[PDB]
Amino acid sequence: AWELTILHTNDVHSRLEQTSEDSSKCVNASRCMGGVARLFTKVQQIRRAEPNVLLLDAGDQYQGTIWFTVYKGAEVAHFMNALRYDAMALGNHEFDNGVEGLIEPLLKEAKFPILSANIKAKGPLASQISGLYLPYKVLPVGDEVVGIVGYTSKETPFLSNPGTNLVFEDEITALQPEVDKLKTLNVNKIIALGHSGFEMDKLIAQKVRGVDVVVGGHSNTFLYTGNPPSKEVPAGKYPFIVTSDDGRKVPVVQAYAFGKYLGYLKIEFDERGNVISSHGNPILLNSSIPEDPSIKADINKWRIKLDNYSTQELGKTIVYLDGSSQSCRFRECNMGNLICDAMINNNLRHTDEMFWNHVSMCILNGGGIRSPIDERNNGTITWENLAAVLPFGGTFDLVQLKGSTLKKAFEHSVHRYGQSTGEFLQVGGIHVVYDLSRKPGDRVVKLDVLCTKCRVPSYDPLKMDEVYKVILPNFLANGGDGFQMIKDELLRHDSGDQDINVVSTYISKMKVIYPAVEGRIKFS
Amino acid sequence: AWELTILHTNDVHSRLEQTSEDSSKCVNASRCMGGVARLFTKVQQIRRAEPNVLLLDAGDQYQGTIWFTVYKGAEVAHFMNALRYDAMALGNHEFDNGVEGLIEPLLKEAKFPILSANIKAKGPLASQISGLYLPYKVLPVGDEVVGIVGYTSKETPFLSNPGTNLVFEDEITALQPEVDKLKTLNVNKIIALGHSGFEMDKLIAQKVRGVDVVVGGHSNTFLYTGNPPSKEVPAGKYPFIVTSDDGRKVPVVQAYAFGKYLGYLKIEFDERGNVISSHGNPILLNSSIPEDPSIKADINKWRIKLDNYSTQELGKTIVYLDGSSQSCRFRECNMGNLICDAMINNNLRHTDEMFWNHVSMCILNGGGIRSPIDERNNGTITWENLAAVLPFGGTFDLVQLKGSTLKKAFEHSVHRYGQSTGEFLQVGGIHVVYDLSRKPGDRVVKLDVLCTKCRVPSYDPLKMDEVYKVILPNFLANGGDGFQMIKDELLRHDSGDQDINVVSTYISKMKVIYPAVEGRIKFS
Amino acid sequence: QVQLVESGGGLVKPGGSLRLSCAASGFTFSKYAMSWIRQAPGKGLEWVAEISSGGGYINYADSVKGRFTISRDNAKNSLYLQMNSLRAEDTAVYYCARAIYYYGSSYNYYAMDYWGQGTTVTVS
Amino acid sequence: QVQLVESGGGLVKPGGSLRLSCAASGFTFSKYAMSWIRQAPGKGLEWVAEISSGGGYINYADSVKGRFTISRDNAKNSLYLQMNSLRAEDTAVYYCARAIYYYGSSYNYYAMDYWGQGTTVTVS
Amino acid sequence: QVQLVQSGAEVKKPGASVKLSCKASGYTFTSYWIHWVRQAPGQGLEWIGMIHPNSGSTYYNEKFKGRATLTVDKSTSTAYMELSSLRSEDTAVYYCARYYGSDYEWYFDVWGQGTTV
Amino acid sequence: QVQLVQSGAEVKKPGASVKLSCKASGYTFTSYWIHWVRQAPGQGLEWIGMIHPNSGSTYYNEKFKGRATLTVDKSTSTAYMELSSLRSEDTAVYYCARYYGSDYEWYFDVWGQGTTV
Amino acid sequence: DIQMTQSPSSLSASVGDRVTITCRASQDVGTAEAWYQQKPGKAPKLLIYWASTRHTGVPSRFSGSGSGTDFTLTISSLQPEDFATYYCQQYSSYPLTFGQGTKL
Amino acid sequence: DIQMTQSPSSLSASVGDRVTITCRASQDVGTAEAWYQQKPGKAPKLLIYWASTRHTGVPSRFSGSGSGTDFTLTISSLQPEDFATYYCQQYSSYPLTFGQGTKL
Amino acid sequence: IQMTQSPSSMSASVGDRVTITCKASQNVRTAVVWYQQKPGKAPKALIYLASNRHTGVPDRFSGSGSGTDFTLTISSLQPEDFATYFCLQHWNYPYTFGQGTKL
Amino acid sequence: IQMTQSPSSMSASVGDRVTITCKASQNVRTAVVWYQQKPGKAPKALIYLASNRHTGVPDRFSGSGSGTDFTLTISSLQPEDFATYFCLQHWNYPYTFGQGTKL
Ligand SMILES: [Ca+2]
Ligand SMILES: [Ca+2]
Ligand code: NA
Ligand code: NA
Ligand SMILES: [Zn+2]
Ligand SMILES: [Zn+2]
Ligand SMILES: [Zn+2]
Ligand SMILES: [Zn+2]
Repeated sequence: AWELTILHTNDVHSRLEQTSEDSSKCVNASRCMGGVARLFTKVQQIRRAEPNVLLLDAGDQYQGTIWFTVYKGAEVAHFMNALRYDAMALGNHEFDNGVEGLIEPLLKEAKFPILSANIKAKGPLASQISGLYLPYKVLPVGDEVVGIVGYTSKETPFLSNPGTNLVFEDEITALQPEVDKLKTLNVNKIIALGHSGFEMDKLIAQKVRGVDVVVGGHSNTFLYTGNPPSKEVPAGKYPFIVTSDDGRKVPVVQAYAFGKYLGYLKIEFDERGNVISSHGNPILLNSSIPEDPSIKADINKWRIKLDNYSTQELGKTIVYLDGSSQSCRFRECNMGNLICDAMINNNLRHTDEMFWNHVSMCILNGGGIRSPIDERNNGTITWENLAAVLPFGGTFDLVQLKGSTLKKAFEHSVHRYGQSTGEFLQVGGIHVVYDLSRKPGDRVVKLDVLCTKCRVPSYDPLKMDEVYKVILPNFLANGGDGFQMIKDELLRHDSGDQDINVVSTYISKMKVIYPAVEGRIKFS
Repeated sequence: AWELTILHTNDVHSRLEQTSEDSSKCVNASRCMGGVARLFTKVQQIRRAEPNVLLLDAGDQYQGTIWFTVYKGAEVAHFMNALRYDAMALGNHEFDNGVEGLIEPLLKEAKFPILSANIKAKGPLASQISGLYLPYKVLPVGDEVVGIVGYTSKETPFLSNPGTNLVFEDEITALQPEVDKLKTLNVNKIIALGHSGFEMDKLIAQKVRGVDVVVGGHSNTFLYTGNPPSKEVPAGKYPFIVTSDDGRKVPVVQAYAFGKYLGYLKIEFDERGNVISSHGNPILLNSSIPEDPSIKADINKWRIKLDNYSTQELGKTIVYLDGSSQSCRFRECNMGNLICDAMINNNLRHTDEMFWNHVSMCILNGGGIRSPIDERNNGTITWENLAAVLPFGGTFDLVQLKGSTLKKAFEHSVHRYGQSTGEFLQVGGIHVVYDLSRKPGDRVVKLDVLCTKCRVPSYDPLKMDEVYKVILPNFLANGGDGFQMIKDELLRHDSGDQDINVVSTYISKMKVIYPAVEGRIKFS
Repeated sequence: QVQLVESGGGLVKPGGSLRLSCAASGFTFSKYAMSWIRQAPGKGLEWVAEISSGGGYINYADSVKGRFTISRDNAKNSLYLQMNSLRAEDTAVYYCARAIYYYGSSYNYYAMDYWGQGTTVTVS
Repeated sequence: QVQLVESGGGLVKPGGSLRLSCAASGFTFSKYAMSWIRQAPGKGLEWVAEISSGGGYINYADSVKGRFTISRDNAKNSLYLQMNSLRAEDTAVYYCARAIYYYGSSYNYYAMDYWGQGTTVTVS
Repeated sequence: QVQLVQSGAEVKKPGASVKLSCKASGYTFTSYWIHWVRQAPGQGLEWIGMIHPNSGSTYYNEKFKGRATLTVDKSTSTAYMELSSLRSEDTAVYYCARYYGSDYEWYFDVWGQGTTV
Repeated sequence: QVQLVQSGAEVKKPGASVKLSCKASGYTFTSYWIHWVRQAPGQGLEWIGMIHPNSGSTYYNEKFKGRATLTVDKSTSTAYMELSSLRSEDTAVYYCARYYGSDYEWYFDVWGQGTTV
Repeated sequence: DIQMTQSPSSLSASVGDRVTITCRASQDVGTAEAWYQQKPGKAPKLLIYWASTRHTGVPSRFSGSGSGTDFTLTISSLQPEDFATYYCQQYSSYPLTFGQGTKL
Repeated sequence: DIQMTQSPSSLSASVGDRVTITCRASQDVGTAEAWYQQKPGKAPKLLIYWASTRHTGVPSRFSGSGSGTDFTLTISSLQPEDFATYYCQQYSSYPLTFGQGTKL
Repeated sequence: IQMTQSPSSMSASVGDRVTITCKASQNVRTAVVWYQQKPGKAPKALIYLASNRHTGVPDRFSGSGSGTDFTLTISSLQPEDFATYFCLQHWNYPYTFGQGTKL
Repeated sequence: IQMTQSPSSMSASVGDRVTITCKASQNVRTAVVWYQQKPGKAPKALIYLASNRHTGVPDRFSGSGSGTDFTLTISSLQPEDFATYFCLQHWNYPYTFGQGTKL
């Protein structure tokens, strides 16, 4: 009977201008991808072709690139309003600059609703933030009515800096009542939209009752049926199918990340509001699809401050930052000692009153350190000087590990010494010792970490059966450089912020840095 | 023939309200000392009694107390203008907040001249600071003319933060020409006034020619002839006498420090301008001398912001700062690790291009750490919480030592372990190890310090014949707690800033502190 | 399965001191904040005092601020209240209510889900 | 006792390259900044280039900025200058002047106390 | 293009049920939403609900649940209201309107005539 | 209290030396500094030097070193100037003044009469 | 916040009817508010927090509404076991005040 | 700063007289300025820096003055060995300009 | 919501400038449309989105907003400006009009 | 030093407010004294220290300063206000007067 098509994006992570196939930065215009203008083009074509359409976003279009560091959420709102977004949910990176950084730019200028149904305010923050986000919405699509409902992750307090007067409940219990009410409102078509992950999406399609479709994200998952057109390996079919406990078929969808793809799911309903048929596949925005000038002009005029700002002073140094290759891959090098300090300074959250902070450790490999920095230019540091050290557009990732995978990593890092290999590890919050005269696999003799279950920080030994939360780059978590143990024996993974921004905020705060070689690594 | 009396003060170090006999803080009004109102009283009595008088200051009335932290040089100017000061020289602590902190408060509002003849400006700072300080002055005293000349220390660049476009020449060569010119101006009475020290004062009275008297300071020296009325032991007679190379008698004078004393030197001249007779003695401002209300009212109305400001937030902490007695005197305690970091952060000066910084070390004894700080008051730190840790009004002092006196100190610190004695040393920029099973005097087995003759900081061993510059409190330098070796085998001594202000500026900069126990001390 | 039983209530002369105690069993006692609520004779409810999950953050009303003292002992799974300057206005029942759980945020600004029977305290 | 002797001056065709060198003896060469000053044919003096006591800070005028190169070798106590795009306006004598000493401040904005004889460089 | 007559004057003393109409002409009927409002004397205006020709799919404002229903004919292009269990204070003017707009700019444009009751 | 006559009119063609006077009455002469100024036509005023009765101890402005000298008598309370090697452009009015003030507020108060030359 | 006037004081009802209770705050409670029920001389019990959520174990006829400064508890088809006293809270400020009460 | 016009260009003198030389800067040199003397076809020599100081080894008849933007070199009782070219510098800006020259 | 209006009783003579203010309970992001109702007739739209002017309105009508406070400014009064000026909302589903200010 | 004055030729009619400005080369810290000279007579002091008024001067005379820029403001003009108003210094030893502005 009734038909609608659904267009969704997720986890753009500030890839606002056109990008490469690895979604880092593209220099050959003839083989490039993504962008917001190309997306405008495709969206407008589909909108003219079809009468019933929905464009949705599932959160996390804030951390990444250099547009967020400078403007801080204004570009998001501007170009979302330009594209005619029909709704939006809240992710975990919308709270990076705090709620005060959320409310003004996004929540007040946006012309479209923002949703979450497990987020509740207590105390003085109840008056301020009431009326600005909603648990659910009703929209007239075509000649019918469509009900929406939102949800958001529960680990946001440990993955961002929201506050202490915002609560994050369980998804299912906070979701069911609104569905029930919506049904009592004579509304029979329901869509869930949220930023929680894939597995929880699956559970919401089994435990919750009344949900016709589930749109989601936060896991960076690829769903294709057929033959993939590019590098990404699909984890499943496109309209994923799950048998609900109430005897129904409920799809699930997710369009990878950045802007490399788009979603396109067509549905067929009946007179009562039940899903009959579902088919589609994600779109790939190659150069075959042209751009839209009225957007590129606006982008080009907004890009000036980006270049004006990359030649400016952030801070100062009085020492030589040896980001060389004969040092950072053979011994301890003070650039890493600077880098992990910033990494931790970023991961400072809340005092549970039984711990001073949940994570107290760093790991970093020497292959991610390209160039040095010399202090003989008035003692000045610039964004370019940093981009020349970390030229990959990576991220610093929070994970969990046992106490044995870590020893495996520290033993693999030193099993072939003397070849300028990028497997040497710079550390933070760790005291380690080596003895290179022993057989490979048994070269680590001492290893000490930093107490968290403790009011006074102190260095304690390692227990080969305990969970430790650690920070390390995405290149390592996905198994780069021979670190398969990490990708095989981890117990969770959450993405983080851009590296250059981390270091940038560290340096703009200290305002003068004199890092030193201390003895976090030594040989006996 | 002609007679004048000379009244001088020096090294007040912001003791602006009445003080005790130790010049720290007096709580029993009936046995208290000093103050500016009492000084007003005595000065006015002498001025009405005698017709020819001169009130002079020899620098350093800026660092110390809590008046400088809040107002920053305004009170100095106000109460100097009130007392009718006739001239002033420049010291080493006038450059603490920088030249921009000097020019506005003091140099522009002061109604009396400020002098220095070895200070020269190069570059863009030549236009700004020209016309604001003078090399010499002419004053009509009584029915005659008196010529003045100023000079200032040469170690100011290493004892403060002036800049890089200000030069500090040798005193004698920069002084002689102005004396010669003054003589060609038909002026035969000359006074030198400056902040360089005692010994250089003596040399100026021998090598320079045309100088009738020498007024000075910066060494905190007591000169009494007779029986001292209080605790201070005199180092010499009052109008110190030196035989000049040109065959003359030239006096030298200095009135201790803080406000405990005043100078009073009467002279007799002849028709050509040569000193005939000289006699006097410093004054002691006991309670027998009453105060002046029109001053105390002004003080009392200026003291409000001091109390309003001591209840305010400086920064934050997320750990427990263990300033206890069972920890800070028996092991390493993170409060000291915080304290030395601030100490160094204060002593950051200029990059000579062959070193990153001249001093890289700290020493501190556990007897100067009284109370802890608990983080369970919203994570807040207050000036009172700091004053409860260092309740003595001390200072952090820069000195020089060989590499053997230091080992002597580190061996004496541990020669009787287990008695909660205040001789244990907390450190910074030092890695030390102990073995308490050996005979006293041979318990230190390892000791490492931080390279300065170096672009990349690194920890290196100790050489028992080399000069090391170090920071340590005044209580230790003057030999407190059994540390006579320091007072006997040091090679120079320069005072510094107030401790609480150091820590305060460190904490207001980091804005969040999570200090930790790292391993700067250990037992094998 | 949660039960809270109060005890330690009787008759006192104006100016006396009494110590009430709250037992607890059926859950993990070292995770939840707790409060003391008193209901006057045939009147409305009113809030008295509170304590965090580890005795670190203790906050008081205006009335009992200077006469009462709340505390907990996680080892024995119990709560204690100490009243010193008992006036004639402290005549009422006293309830021992638990507090909602907040996953990652603070414990302040809560609502009470599990209450207790109550004790009677008369000061004449 | 300070002496500065220059050498390395001759005749060059427009576009050639020449390397002048300044010797030094009679003091400690690793403490003083040095400069190159050139005097046109029967005209006034003009400033060319400079170098700090350790070759770290080298600053150039507008004319020779892109054609000259100053450097020093403290081990042999000598100074070097390299000229590449010799035009017709580079015809003049070239002096090798020392720089005043500043105890604790920077080396910039100095005056020259000890000069040298000079060399002739003609580009026609 | 022009919203036309709704009805004349109906008294309907308390207890009965009324049935109004809203006829439109000059455009394609089955393309726009139709809304009903009511301005009772002594207060402001009141929203009632949405009716869309082409299958209706109505939506009410959770104050008139069983007290009102919306119908459509279109064949002769007419919208029908229905007030049941009429109360005393229900005296007011009943309106008809069309919803018009493209992306974010929506507004009532062809306001119908009045039908006092 | 009143600064009184200096002199009348002296021509002193170029080459000679003049000697003026400044007599005062109504106060204690030997208590205040005495200053001399000169307003040549076509420009502003000029300071010359300080003379204090009670031993003099003068001070000049490093422009009239040997070209002028200051003398005092007091016995009959008179100050003396002396211009030597008189030049052509020295035509101007010569003044007398007293310096008055307590702590920082000093100013000329009893201005003398004029002595054209 | 501080005041929390529970407007109704005594309503007459019988099994079957529909009863409504209001609780008007003073400045702005936002959406933090709860509803309690105390029988005659027994410990209270929580029904609704967050101003719309229902505590585990409450009958479905209980439902909350309202936001800002005007709330409401509604019971449809009263039952024999539902004649007690109902209280309204607020946790937006920190004296944590309650409501006077209402007897049903 | 940049300009440093040395106003005088050629003065006629003889042993015994008193000669004065001026060097007018452009914006404001402050007090950083020096005076040089170059014989015919010989290396220059410094006399006065800081605008009033005298380099070690200069005769006493040489003396500098002035501040701001107007300086002056004065020689009293000219001597036979004092007929050369005199130059005025400035080190307040950083093209480090000199003066055109003056022949005596 | 609740869309209150300030000047219930506002009167002015032709030739001056008049203003009307609308204030909402919650945050409606520039989703207010100003209406005009001549007596005994159906209303007519004036401004949509609080800033744009309906095709066919004189330039003497303006608008403002962007938040919880919205204002309508009238200048160059003419004998066609005296009627009731409502103020409604279309942001959240239950739409609330205003009481109405007469001029 | 050099004590320059702005309005060499300034003319106004009785009844208005007039001003005179004095600017020094260097920084003289509020050590300027304004003088008045009637033609063919010795001058007379008006303001010392740039802010205080000499005992016997009308309230119509004021002063300012505190730096390198000093101003004298005259209001309520009377037929005794038209003379030459000098501006000197007593800060450093060689005292410099000003050129003089006539009114
Ligand atoms: Ca359904
Ligand atoms: Ca003498
Ligand atoms: Na997942
Ligand atoms: Na000394
Ligand atoms: Zn992501
Ligand atoms: Zn996410
Ligand atoms: Zn001192
Ligand atoms: Zn000193």
